[PDB]
Amino acid sequence: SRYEHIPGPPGRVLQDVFLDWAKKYGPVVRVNVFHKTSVIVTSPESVKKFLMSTKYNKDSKMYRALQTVFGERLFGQGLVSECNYERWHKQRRVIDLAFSRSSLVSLMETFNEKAEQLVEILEAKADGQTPVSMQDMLTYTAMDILAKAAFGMETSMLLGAQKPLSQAVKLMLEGITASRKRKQLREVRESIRFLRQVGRDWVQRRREALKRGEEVPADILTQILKAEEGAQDDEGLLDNFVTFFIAGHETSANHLAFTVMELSRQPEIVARLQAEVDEVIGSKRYLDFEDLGRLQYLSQVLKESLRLYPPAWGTFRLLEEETLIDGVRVPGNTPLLFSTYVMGRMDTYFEDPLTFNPDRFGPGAPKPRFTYFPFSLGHRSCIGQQFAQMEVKVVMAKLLQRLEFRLVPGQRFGLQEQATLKPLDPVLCTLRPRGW
Ligand code: HEM
Ligand SMILES: O=C(c1cccnc1-c1ccncc1)N1CCC(O)(Cc2ccccc2)CC1
Repeated sequence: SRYEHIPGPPGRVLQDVFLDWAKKYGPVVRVNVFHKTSVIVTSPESVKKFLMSTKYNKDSKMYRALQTVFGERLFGQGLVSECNYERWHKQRRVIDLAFSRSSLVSLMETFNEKAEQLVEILEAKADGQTPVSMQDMLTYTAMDILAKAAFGMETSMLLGAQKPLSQAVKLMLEGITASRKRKQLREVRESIRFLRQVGRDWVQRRREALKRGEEVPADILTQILKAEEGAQDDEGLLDNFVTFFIAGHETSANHLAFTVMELSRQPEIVARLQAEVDEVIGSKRYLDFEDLGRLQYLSQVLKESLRLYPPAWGTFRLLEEETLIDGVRVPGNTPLLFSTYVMGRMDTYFEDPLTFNPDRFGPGAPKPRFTYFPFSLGHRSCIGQQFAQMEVKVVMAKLLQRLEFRLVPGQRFGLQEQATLKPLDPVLCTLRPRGW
């Protein structure tokens, strides 16, 4: 009854219900998420106010679902789910060093190598008949890239290795959203314990390598270890291991899958993308850093994919004191939900919101002002945004260079929600090599 005055109700996901409600009830709406009343805020004025300030911090009660799942510590107090500013700021600044310009440029080989491996696997299946799950294939590529890039490990999922790990990740992701029977609880808990134990194993290996005096290239793991340099235990270290292990591939994978799915019904845009890749990189097997900037139309297409299909759909901030938010009195101690998914699909912010038009992001176009934030905004924006943007460009360019994709009829364009948003179907495609 402290929220009853707030406007709201008395392959389709919860985020679409939020969209319906935002359109019907306005820019500040009372909802239910994780059994706590929150308020969904969809004006750009409020996006700017709350996301662009260090006065407003993440709401720990909303992130509890990431911290622990059915009594098993998952993301814990790692970089995403830490809600105390000062503890967050300490780890952010140390881990930042692994995402410097020069750190990222040195990852171009890993990106090219895994992309080339994926494409060679796909080319062998390109008979215009064999159904290929592009969701699965892109997920394996994202994982292999992340494992190598962040941790110096070879998962070899593209070779069919690590099935138990891919199961662990899948069951864990389902559990996050499920917590919003007996056998599900057992499977979820064991999967989370498995992921942390992988963490312990890889950490010990890294420590052993350093002890024996072997070469260890400075990576995300190096800075994560640095962030914990005199902690009383390894729990903080394991929290970040799991956080980056998951966050570092899941959404890149989803983003790739959504893009391939959408592009399957956009032959004109595909022909333009094929033409750009042919002109910028020709037959080069390897994309250089400077080539990435020249794939301008591809950049625009990936931005438009994220407008309609943001895998990371939202973020929460704690409103501490009663505040007037677009003409609505919102009580203190209230979680505010900001959703780039909802805003992206509102005709108030985007003309013909359901039309896929890369020209929205053209060099002369008016830039969206606080209506588009697939990597969020402000101090809690995605640390891996540029890592992600580079990796998906490399993967997309290499697919476009070499293969034609047709979505198998019956495959749907609808969404599912498992912490993140992702294609409902496995994006089954048949493939042909480019050039007949
Ligand atoms: C297209 C791919 C990606 C998308 C769409 C994305 C999106 C986001 C969003 C929306 C947030 C804010 C989360 C929140 O407020 O709760 C975030 C934060 C974060 N992301 Fe990503 N991300 C992507 C890729 C990555 C990658 C590749 C990494 C690591 C290699 C990563 C690691 C993180 C971390 C550690 C945070 C917390 C940052 C902080 O609070 O300081 N993400 N990301
Ligand atoms: O922490 C994650 C995450 C969860 C699972 C896999 N990956 C990532 C992730 C990938 C890339 N960058 C950051 C993080 N996300 C993505 C989910 C939401 O945006 C909202 C959300 C908040 C609370 C509970 C569920 C959902 C939040 C932040």
